This record gives sequence, structure tokens and C-alpha cells, in this order.
Amino acid sequence: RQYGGLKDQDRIFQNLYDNYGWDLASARKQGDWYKTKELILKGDTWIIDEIKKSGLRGRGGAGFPSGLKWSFMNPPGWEKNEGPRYLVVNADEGEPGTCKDREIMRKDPHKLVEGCLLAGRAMNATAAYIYIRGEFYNEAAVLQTAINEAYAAGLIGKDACGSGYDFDVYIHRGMGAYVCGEETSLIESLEGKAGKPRLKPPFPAGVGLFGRPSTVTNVETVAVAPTILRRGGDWFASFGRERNSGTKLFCISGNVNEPCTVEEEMSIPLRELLEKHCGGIKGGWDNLLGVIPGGCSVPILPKNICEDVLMDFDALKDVQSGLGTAAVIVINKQQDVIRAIQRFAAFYKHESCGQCTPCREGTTWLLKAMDRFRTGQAKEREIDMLYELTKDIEGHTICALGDAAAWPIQGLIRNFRPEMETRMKKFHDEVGAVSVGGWMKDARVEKGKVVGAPLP
Amino acid sequence: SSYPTNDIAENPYWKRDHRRAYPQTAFFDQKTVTGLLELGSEATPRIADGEAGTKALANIANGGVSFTQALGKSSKDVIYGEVLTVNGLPPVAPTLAPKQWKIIEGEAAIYPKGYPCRTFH
Amino acid sequence: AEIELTIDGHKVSIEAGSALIQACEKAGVTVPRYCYHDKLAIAGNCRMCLVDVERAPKPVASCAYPVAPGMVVRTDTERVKQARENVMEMMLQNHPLDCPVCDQGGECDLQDQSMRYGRDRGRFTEITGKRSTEDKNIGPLVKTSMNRCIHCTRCVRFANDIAGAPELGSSGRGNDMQIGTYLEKNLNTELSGNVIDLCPVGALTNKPY
Amino acid sequence: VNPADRYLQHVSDLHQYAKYIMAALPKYIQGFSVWKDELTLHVAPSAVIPVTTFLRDNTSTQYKSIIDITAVDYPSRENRFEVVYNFLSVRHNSRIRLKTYATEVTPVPSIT
Amino acid sequence: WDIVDVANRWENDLIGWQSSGDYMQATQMKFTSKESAIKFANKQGWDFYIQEPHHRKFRVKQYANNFVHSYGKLKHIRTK
Amino acid sequence: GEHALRRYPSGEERCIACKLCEAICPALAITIDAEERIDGSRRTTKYDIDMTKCIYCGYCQESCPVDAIVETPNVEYATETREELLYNKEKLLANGDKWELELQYALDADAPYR
Amino acid sequence: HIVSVHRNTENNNPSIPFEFSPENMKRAEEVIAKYPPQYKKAAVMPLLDIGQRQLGYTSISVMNYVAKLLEMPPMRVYEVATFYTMYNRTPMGRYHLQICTTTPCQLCGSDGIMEAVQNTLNIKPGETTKDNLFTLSEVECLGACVNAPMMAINDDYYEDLTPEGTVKLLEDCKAGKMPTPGPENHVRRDCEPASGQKVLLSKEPHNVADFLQEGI
Amino acid sequence: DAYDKVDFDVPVGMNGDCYDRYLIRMAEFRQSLRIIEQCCNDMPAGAVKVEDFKINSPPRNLMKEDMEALIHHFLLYT
Ligand SMILES: Cc1cc2nc3c(=O)[nH]c(=O)nc-3n(C[C@H](O)[C@H](O)[C@H](O)COP(=O)(O)O)c2cc1C
Ligand code: SF4
Ligand code: SF4
Ligand code: SF4
Ligand code: SF4
Ligand code: SF4
Ligand code: FES
Ligand code: FES
Repeated sequence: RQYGGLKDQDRIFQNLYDNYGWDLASARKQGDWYKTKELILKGDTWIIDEIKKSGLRGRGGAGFPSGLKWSFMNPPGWEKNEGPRYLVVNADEGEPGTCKDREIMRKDPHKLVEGCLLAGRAMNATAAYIYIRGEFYNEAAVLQTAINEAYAAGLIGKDACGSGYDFDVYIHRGMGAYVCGEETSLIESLEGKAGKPRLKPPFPAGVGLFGRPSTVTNVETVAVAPTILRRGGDWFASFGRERNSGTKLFCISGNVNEPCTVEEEMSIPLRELLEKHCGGIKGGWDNLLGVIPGGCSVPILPKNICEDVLMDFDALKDVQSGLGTAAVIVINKQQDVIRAIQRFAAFYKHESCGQCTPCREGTTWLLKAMDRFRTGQAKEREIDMLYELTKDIEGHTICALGDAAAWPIQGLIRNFRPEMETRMKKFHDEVGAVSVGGWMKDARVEKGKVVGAPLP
Repeated sequence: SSYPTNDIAENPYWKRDHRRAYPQTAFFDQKTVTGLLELGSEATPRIADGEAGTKALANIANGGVSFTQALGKSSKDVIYGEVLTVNGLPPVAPTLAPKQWKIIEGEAAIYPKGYPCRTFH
Repeated sequence: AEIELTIDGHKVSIEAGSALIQACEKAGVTVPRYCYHDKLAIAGNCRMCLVDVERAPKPVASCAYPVAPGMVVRTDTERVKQARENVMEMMLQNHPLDCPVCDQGGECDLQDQSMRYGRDRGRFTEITGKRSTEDKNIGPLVKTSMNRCIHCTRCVRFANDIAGAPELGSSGRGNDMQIGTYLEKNLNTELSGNVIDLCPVGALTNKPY
Repeated sequence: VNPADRYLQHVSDLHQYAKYIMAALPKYIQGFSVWKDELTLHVAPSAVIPVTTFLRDNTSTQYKSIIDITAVDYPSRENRFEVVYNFLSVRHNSRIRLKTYATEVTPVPSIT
Repeated sequence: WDIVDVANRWENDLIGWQSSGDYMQATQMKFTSKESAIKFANKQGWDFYIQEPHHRKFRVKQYANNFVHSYGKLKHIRTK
Repeated sequence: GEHALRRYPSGEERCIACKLCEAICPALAITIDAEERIDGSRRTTKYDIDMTKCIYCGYCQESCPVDAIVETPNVEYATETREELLYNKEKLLANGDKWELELQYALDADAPYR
Repeated sequence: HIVSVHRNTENNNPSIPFEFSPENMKRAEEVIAKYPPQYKKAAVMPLLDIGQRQLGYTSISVMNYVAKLLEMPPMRVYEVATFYTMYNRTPMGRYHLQICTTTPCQLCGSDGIMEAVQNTLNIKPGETTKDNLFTLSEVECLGACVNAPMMAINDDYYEDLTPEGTVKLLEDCKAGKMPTPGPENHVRRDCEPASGQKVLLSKEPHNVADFLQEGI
Repeated sequence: DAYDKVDFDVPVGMNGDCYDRYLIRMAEFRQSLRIIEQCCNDMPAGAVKVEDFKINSPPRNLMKEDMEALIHHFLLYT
């Protein structure tokens, strides 16, 4: 039951390094659109009940099961709606660490289009919008060429695959905002407004995009959908543990010897993940200061914990952390953690949409405190303070960006308190002592700006 | 300032406000004392069959029994336990902190003997 | 046609599908808020009306959480009092020290709810300090001093919906969001002196008075 | 610490004392209220003189000294004024209040 | 009390003080109920006018009202 | 003692018409009218104290956030008419002019304790 | 940072005119047809981009004209293109340096890349060059985190960088000749490990057609 | 008001005259001077007003820096 190192026959994607070309005939040789006509002719209930048997959790970072997510979409009187239902593919990633979905779309744009049709058939969707990042220009160009190849083959369009089912994939490109990664902010950005998230109890499966029902799925969990309908749920359910099933693309980045992107099993050890497929760590296992599984929005695992931890949802929720997008950002021992998490807090200050008051007023305060703690201009208590001002943002916001901006600060305070105390004692004996807020006894407000203090 | 109040991060104010934690006037009618004599108390409830106990409460709440009838129906143990003291004596008018006096007589007094003023401590 | 639930032990019946803050207003329960108004659309911006709801993991916004049957609502939870102190402290750390010069002295919604629900002291004491927002000349009838804005969208929601003047809006992200015309365009409508009773802080105020 | 916490045992003793006082004169005591070591007996105006004598004469009470007596108007009530009496037993070191009512023209009898 | 035409207020020659001849202008009472106020006012022998209060009409609000599907002309752009 | 409206360094009137001295005064001695002046700055048009109904509680000095009105320790200003004992804005600006060297000495020793 | 409030001095006016090129107009009518005929306004995001391809930047003439085109008030265009980072409303040069500085670039030396750029030029990360050729812009995560230090020039990303190769990249762009279309100085393909290929070492793919469910 | 912590005695006359009302005044001077000495010796440090700024005002150092305390200062006086 040694989890990890699956065979080459057991990988879902085969283009992940570009040995085989992204061509449509190359996708036929890969095995795409081989039985889609028969799959569309199958009922939606069979597709939903097959994806419930797989244990397909959500690959966007939330983790929510995709069979249950796709089944909430049909209450038994959906036919009385008598209109268009839309599917939305979240191909926007900007999560620091991950490259996996750019690797979906550049390498294999065709299993995306296939999974769009299959997941639209599962929920009786009339059309589908793929939301590409506006930075990703060449990715959007390659996807548009591949969707045009799918129109020319007749596998998509007014009569998809000779089955009497209409389906249109359009492309929307989002000009550089990361809060539009959230599903409801994504819906509003497709609606043509500014991309702000909305509140929860109008659920989007009930009433969503254009005032019509719509769900928002990650581009990877849609690109996995045709092969998992072909290979079966019993084959996918064998990998991983009992609730965390299957495989996942891992983007291993940061300061490893060889940064890479693999696709390997869930519930695998982190040491066998970093050692066997990415060179090692630059300096060995002695040279591990910390690791961030997932994107920016995950607390750090310290050195003694990350030896025997598995890469599923359970073994990271048990260590009060998240799997997220399974980006693995390791942090070098010769690098500083405080500079890193200062940069994470500056990221969340730049990327917040600014609608609700605790998130918007909070990440500016988190940046003003982390610059000060990186310089060292504080008292020993103000990091217990910073813990409390993490806790007050953490759960009072519209979307989970306030929840996301809380967590790395909390992981820093839980795992690297003496690393902060050392910098603060360093500032206390290089120059004079400091009051609350960074004020020194020489510091006075002259005309215009403040002098006497070095202004972090 | 003192330490658990000037503290920058551990207290919230709602734990340490006491203006908003003021207690209320315990206003007691004559009929709620009949309730306390016949239903009982929360320390010693003399009520069984709670679904019928609400109906047993309700006629007193509407004015079924009277207060003199409540005193007459009440047992001698109830009268000597909760109305009177346990020995059967009336309760003394209560004081918060009792003061026991001690007259200072000798050379530690403020006036010596022969002056009509005494020190009482 | 109606739904019966429980707030603060009080049992209340209200028409179906209403907001939870209308159930709290019907039962007499006082819930503080900054971006809710009877004649305006619902927004969940200000995060002030959080409330303890059984069968909910987080405190939900009482202005946009719809009424369901069998509902048990508590407003005096220690978690709700902590939530109101938190959100109130968050509102006050970029709001400038203008109370002797503000026009809403005894009238400020932010100010009377900061005694009743907010924190005693303030921990905002950075050297870098508060942000500063450029003043925005709108028109001759409305004096506009936007340092003391809390971004409640209430003026924008109103001039969109009822006045029919779509010139107001919100342009930016983060702290660099502003509430004004983007071009420095003058605002007309036939009732433009009604946005200055509507703003809960004194950012939009009366010019001859 | 809550300064109301130091009262609580004496406030319970004051409750038991007042329940006895109501059980002793049921004809004349309409209610009582205990705030925080402050006892108030709630009595009709034709019942002023029989209660006060009791507060003077019973050995358990002995409220000898009159302290201050006054009125408060609530114009929303039909009987506009309420008349409060404060007593102090210097034996038992205890205070007590006695509240009655009176309209603008109808009297309350004097304890002089 | 309703004001007197001549007796309310007038500017002082000296400084600009608001001087009054009406003496009930500052008095104002609070009552619990409407009936108690009427009973007291005709008990003291006064001529009163009574003004009925005005509450707001209950209208059901949904947040999901904000984005319902428009089959014809949109005739509005929400912004939030 | 008597009252004084101070001025900033480089001469500006300090009274931003916040009406806090009027709202707290237990004997209603303060009367103020305030108008926005030509600069757009908030200043008092009329400031006034009746010294015949002032009671010298010092709440007007405790209340001002700018610290615009103070109490000078002068008690030697007894007059012969009432009209002279009514102090407008001009008499109090001339006092806060005259006593400013002294009010420096007072608020150098008081201002930590305030 | 985001700065919103618009100055009305010169070259940004409601008075200065703007129209689509006819190829841009045909593309505009093609893009509006992707959305339902009610909700025309949902095409506000690409069409401004279309205008951003024609002019150097997004002026107020393009935002006013797209508002006139779409049956919208112009404030609804001002909100949408102020909320987005990518609608650059100031004029820039030709090349727009987007150096990523988020932690996975910071841990592998994006400090050295940004220093090696702004030593070669003399400009700040918001400043443009007086030749109107280059414009620095420090930017957050550009999606290539595995290619660990990187940047973006116009739509092409340049990755796996060294501070010695970055100045040669800049000297290539200072001469007009484009450096490479490729993502690096030819050290890998896209995301394969720099030593070589650990997995997918085959010449033809395994077909999915032999491993089927039998459920059809 | 911390008279329990401070030790003193009380003079109480015996005849109800004006002379024993005189002699007990003359000794409450003595007992008051005893209070003053025992409170000069045992004076502690700490805050002199109550802890919170919802019933009395913040210091002028704090209310010119603190937004919360400026709100409380401006409300406790209007
Ligand atoms: C601020 C924020 C940013 C997000 N960014 C992404 C993203 O870039 N890619 C993604 O797949 N999910 C992202 N999510 C999660 C989305 O909500 C996700 O589409 C949904 O929750 C789950 O989709 P799934 O069922 O495919 O996992 C983000 C969520 C938040 C709150
Ligand atoms: S959490 Fe922040 S970025 Fe997200 S909706 Fe709320 S205010 Fe906007
Ligand atoms: S609106 Fe704000 S600045 Fe003005 S008085 Fe109220 S709290 Fe003070
Ligand atoms: S301008 Fe006023 S009403 Fe509008 S959001 Fe700002 S503070 Fe609120
Ligand atoms: S003197 Fe002070 S309190 Fe009086 S109006 Fe001027 S600033 Fe306000
Ligand atoms: S000293 Fe007192 S009475 Fe006199 S003006 Fe000041 S607050 Fe008023
Ligand atoms: S009023 Fe409900 S959150 Fe703003
Ligand atoms: S982290 Fe720098 S590009 Fe993704």
C-alpha cells in the first residue's frame, strides 16, 4: 500500500511534457473523442452516479466533491425553468506556486473541450464559457484553435456528435484580477460588471450567471472528466485513501534542485515526493526550513512535521493546513520566512477586490505590520496582537480571500515565533528601543512626513 | 494603567465591561410569592409531571389561589424552612458587613478619665 | 403564507422569503448595520449585522440571509459581540480624526454604534498610518469630503436605482477604491440633495448648511 | 471583577428577609423589590400607618430613624406621585424603603 | 406647546442673544402611552391636537432580487 | 480665572467651532455662531462668554480638542458695568494674545496631567 | 497604485475622437455575438481590450466610445476598466517589463533580475524610459511559478532567467530584433526537469481505447 | 472608598449636651490627621480614573492619536 510512483499506463494525461503534440489527430492517437457519441447518448443520471463513485474531490482548492456539486444542479423541477443553463470553466489561475492549469491548456486543450461537453451533458447545460486569464495570451490562442478544430470535426456545436444535443463553448478572457478566481466573482465578471464576489445564500446552482443557473468548475477537474468516464470509477477510486481518491498534478517549485510539474498519486509522502522526482532539496533534507503545500493560501509546515505527512486533504487538515492546489513551495534555510510572508501579505493587499470592510481594511493592516516585523520595529507582544488581527479577519468576509489572507500569518506565528523574536532582539540592540506602532523616542512629526524613525 | 486593561491584545472589552452587565430589579408581586410557596423553587422543586406542572402553574399565574390560602395550605416544614429561620425565629434585619465594637479604655484613649467623651474603635 | 421562527427566545412570524434583519426588526431586536436601508437594495458590504444562527458554521450577514422555517437566531452570543467589536475596529483604522470638524457630530451612525458595540481603545498607531483620499468636487449643492468614507455603496445604490443618475460609482481595488464620478463630472438629478441624508458618515454633506 | 459580585450573598439574605416581611403582613404589602442590597416594600396609601409602626416596633426590624422621605412624579401613571420613605435601623445596621402612591389631590396619611 | 407669534424669540439689540418671552418653549414631556398623554392633557385642562405616527410599509426583500433574468430589455444596470 | 482664546504659532485663531465648549458648559455661558469663511476653513463668526453666569468649572477648557480656549490665572479684572463683563470674540482674542507667554508656563506643567 | 481619478489636461479628453478600425469593427461585431442579445453589456471586457490593441493604452475616448456602442452609461465602463490591472490608462512605451516578484520568483532570484534590469536603464518600477521604449512594472504571479524566475514583455513570457542573460535580452530589445519567441535560453522544453525526462519515456502514447469500462 | 483598609477610632459622647458634641469634634481632627498620615504612607501607584472610556474621557495624549478615543471624547461631552 506504498502510495506513490504510479505506472505510465495509469497517468491521465500524456501530453504533460509535449512529446506528442497538441494536434486533434494526435488527440485521436491519445484516445480522445473515441466514444463520446455513446457517452452523450447515456443519461445524465448515469454520468452523475458514475462520478459519485469515483470520489472526485474538487481540484480548485476548496475540495468539494464534484458528483455532489454536479447533482445540486438538478432539482426535480429544473425542466419547468424552460431556458438556457450555462457551465463555467475556471481556467484562471494566478495562485502563487501553481502552473498546472497552464499545463492543462497548452499541452492538452482537447480533453478540456471534451470534458466541457461531457460535464454539460451531465447537468443538461446549453452552453459553456471558459474563463482564461487575460495574461495567458498564447494559451487562449491555442485553446481557440483547438475549439475551432472541434467545431470543424462536428464534435461540438449545434448537433454535438450526432446526438441531437446542442452545445457551444465560448472563450472569455479576464484582464488581470485574481479575486475573479472565486466562483461568484467569476460569474459577475462574465456578466460584464466589476468582478466582485457576492454573498452565499443565493447559490449559483440555484440562480447564477446572467440570472440563469450556473456552476463553476476548475479546468483540471473538467479535463479529468472524460477519461474517468472511460476508464471507470472503480479504477480511479483505487488510488489514494478511502475518501481522498485518485491522482493529481503537483507543481513543485520554490527552492528545490529541479523545479517541475508531475502528475502523481494522492496520499503520498512529501519526502518521497520531493526526493524521487525533483532532484532533491538544494542542500539536502538538512536544508529544509519549511514547505507550503498548495498555493499562497496555506500555512507553512515546519521541518519535523513534514517528514511523515501525506499529500491528501485529511493528513493536511489534521495538521491544521490545506492541500489547496498542491503547489509545493519549499523555503530554503538560507532564505528568510519573514520576507516571504511579507511578500504574501503584499500579494493579498494588491489582489483584494475591496468590497467588504474586514478584508479590505485588514490586509492593509497586515502589510503595515509585516513590514514592521521584517525590519523588527516592535514589542514582544505585537505578534500575539498580529495573531488576534488574523483571527478577526478570518471568518467575517464575503469570499474566502479574507480567509486566505489570514492563514499564512497564522502559520508563521504558530511555527516561527523565535525566528521573529531573533530579528526583534537584533533591531533592539542595533539601534534604540521602540514603542507600540514602531514609534521611537526620537520620532516626531515634522512638516509633512515623519522623521526620527526609519519608516518601514 | 493596570495590566489586564491596558493590554493590547488579550482582552476584548465585552469580557471586562460591567456597565452593560448591570443586574435588574427583582420585582416580586404577591402572586409570584404564592408561586414560590406552592410550586416551589429552582433549588428545591416540589413539582412532578412537568407537562401538567405548567397547567398547575397557570392557575396561580391567573390568580387561582390566594396568598393567605397559600400560607394556610403550606406545611409546617415549609413555613419553618423558607419563610422563617430553621429554628422557628424571624429573620434578623440583614447587614452587609457586621461591625463589632471594642471600647478603648486606658492610656491609648483620646481623652483621659474624667472627660465625658469616650473612644470606641 | 408566513413563517414562524425564534429570535432571542421571542417567537416571531414574518412573510416568507424576507431578510433576517426584517425579522429582527419585527421582533424588536436591535441589530446594528451600515449598508442596509429600507428603500434601497441589499448589499453585504459593511459586515456589521453578523448574527449567530443555529445550523451555520460562520456568523451570517443578517441583511441578506433569507428567512427559513424552524430558525433559531441568537444575537447575544459572545461570538457575535466579539464579531461586532472586530468589524468595528476594522472600520475605524482608516477613518480620520475629523469629529470636531465633521458635520455629523451628534448624528453619526458610525459614532453612536461605536460606543454601543465597538471597542474601548484603538490599536491603530503605525508610523505610516491612515490612507488619504483626494477631495472630489461634485456640485454646488453637495460638499464632499471623502477621507471619512466607509464605502457602504449606499449613495451609489441609490443614484443607480431610484434617482436614475448613473454617474456615481466605485472605481478601484483595495484601499484605492473611491466613490465618485471618475472624470470629475458634475452630478445632476432632481433630488441630489437626498444623498447627503443617506450617507451614514459625513462624507457627503450639505453645502449651504 | 464585577462590583455587583460582592453583594450577592447579602442580596440573597435580603430576599429571604423580605419574603418573611410579606408573609407577616399580607393585608398591607403589595410587593417588594430587591435591587442590590436595597430593599423596597410596596404598600398602599391607606396601608402606610400600619406598616411603619411594624417597622418601628417589631424587634427584628426596629427601623427607628427616619432618614429622608420624598416624592417622584410619573405623569404617565393615573396615580401621579409616588412617595418614598427611607428608614435606618441603627441597631441592626440596616436600611429599608417604603413606597406608596398618591394622586395630586387624594392624600397619603402622615407618619408624624 | 405651539409657539406664540409675538412671544417666541427675538434678537437682542446688545449682542445677538436669543431672548424669549414665551416660557413653555423649553418644557417638553415624555409619556409611555397615547392614552396617558390624552388623560393628563385634558386632566390639566389644555386644548390639544394629536398627531398620528407613521410607520414604514413592510416590503419583502431578497438579495437574489438583485440579478433576476431579464427576458426583454434590461432597462437597468446594477452595479454593487 | 478669566478666559482666553489662544492662537497657533504663526497666528491662526485655533477655534474650529466644534461647539464642544457650548455643549458641556453647566451654566450655559457660551454662545457661538459659526460660518464657513472665505478660505473654506471652519471658523467661528461669533464667540461669546457671559462672565456673570460663568461658574469657573473648567469644563470648557477640558473639552476643547484643539485646546483653543483656556483659563488664564488672572482674577484681577473686576469691572464697574455689566456690559464690560460680557466678553465677545474680540476681548477673548485680545486676552489670548496678552496672556500667551503666561499660558505657555501653565500648559508646560499641566498638559501631561490633563 | 491603482490610481483612479482622471486628469483632464491633454491627450485624454472626451473631445478627442476615436473609432474602430474596420477589421477591429468586424471583430467587435463578432465578439458581441458570443453573448445573449439581451446582455450586450457583458461584452464590455473584451472590446476595451480591442481598443487597447489599437491605441497604445485605454484612453477616455475608447471607454466613452465603447459605452456609446453598448447602450451603457460611461461610469459602468469606468468601474470595469478601473477594477482590472491590465487596462493601463497611462501611456507607455512599446515594451512593458512585467517582472514577477512573488515568493517563488523571490526564492530563486527575481531580485537579481529586477536589479539587472534597472541598472541597465535608470528608471523606477512605475517609470517609463525617456526614449518611450521600455516601461517597468513589477507584477505579481504570472502563472509560471515552476520556471522559477521569470518576466513578461508584451504577451510573451521569458523564463529561467539569469541576471547575465537578462541584460542581453534587454540589449536585444534595444536593437529592435526580437530575442526569442521561446520561454528561456533553451535549457528545457516547458516544465520538464532540467536534467531530463523522468516519466513519459515512450515513443507513442498508450491509447485509451484498450482500457475501457465495458459499461459504454 | 477604602476606609476599611485605614485604621482609626471614633469619639462618641455620653451626655447629649453641646459640650459632648464639642468634644467629639475636637477628636475627629485627631482621627482625621491619623487618616492623612496612614494614607500618605500607604499610597500605591496606578490609574486614577476608571478603566474605560465609555464613562469618562481619554487622556489628551491618547485622543489626539486614537480614532476610537476621539469618538468617545466627542460623545462623553455632547
Ligand atoms: C480568492 C479566491 C481565489 C480563487 N482562485 C481559484 C483559481 O485560480 N483556480 C481554481 O480552480 N479555483 C479557485 N478558487 C476556488 C473557486 O471558488 C473554485 O472554482 C470553487 O470553489 C471550486 O471549484 P472545483 O469544484 O472545481 O474545485 C478561488 C477561491 C477564492 C476564494
Ligand atoms: S474577502 Fe476581500 S477581496 Fe474578497 S470579497 Fe471580501 S473585501 Fe473583496
Ligand atoms: S462621520 Fe466619522 S469623522 Fe465625522 S463625526 Fe462621525 S465618526 Fe467622526
Ligand atoms: S460616499 Fe457616503 S454613502 Fe457613498 S459609500 Fe461613501 S460613505 Fe457611503
Ligand atoms: S473653543 Fe474649543 S470647544 Fe469651543 S468651539 Fe472652539 S474648538 Fe470647539
Ligand atoms: S469655565 Fe465652566 S461655566 Fe465657564 S465657560 Fe467654561 S465650562 Fe462654561
Ligand atoms: S448591513 Fe448587513 S452587512 Fe452591511
Ligand atoms: S511566482 Fe513569480 S510567476 Fe508565479
